[PDB]
Amino acid sequence: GKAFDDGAFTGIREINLSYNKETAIGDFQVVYDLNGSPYVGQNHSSFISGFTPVKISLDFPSEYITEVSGYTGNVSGYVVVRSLTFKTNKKTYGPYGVTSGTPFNLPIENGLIVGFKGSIGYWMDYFSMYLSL
Amino acid sequence: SGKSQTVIVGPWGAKV
Ligand SMILES: CO[C@H]1O[C@H](CO)[C@H](O)[C@H](O)[C@H]1O
Repeated sequence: GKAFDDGAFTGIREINLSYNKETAIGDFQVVYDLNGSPYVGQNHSSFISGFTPVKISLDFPSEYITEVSGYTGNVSGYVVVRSLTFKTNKKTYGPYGVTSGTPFNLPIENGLIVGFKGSIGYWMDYFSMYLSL
Repeated sequence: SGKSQTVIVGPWGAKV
């Protein structure tokens, strides 16, 4: 797949991603906060089409992500991220995609998520998060 | 060396 790396910012304003109910997660793109002003991150598109778009718009800065969780699984012989759920201090967004395979979850007790990096081919291959105070 | 750094967790999904 095609690797990407957004880098670190000062916060998160909007997350936009797409999924498919039979396969996994496709496109991924995020609007970050850069010192009090919006910042449009590059858009990480999938190599194929057919996904459903989802827009998650946080009420920044009073609302922020407090737990990220999902499922990773085997699709067409490849290991990919199959589901994704974002829970904040106000509401939960998810799950999106198939909830099947091996689950992972990252609850934050103190700190913030300020950046993302990963890789997408047909589906999102893997990803990592940037943490901070 | 002149670039700031931050902690990073993952990846989750395919290896390497
Ligand atoms: C069908 O293969 C394409 O997508 C898969 C799954 O996302 C892998 O990323 C692979 O590297 C890429 O060529």
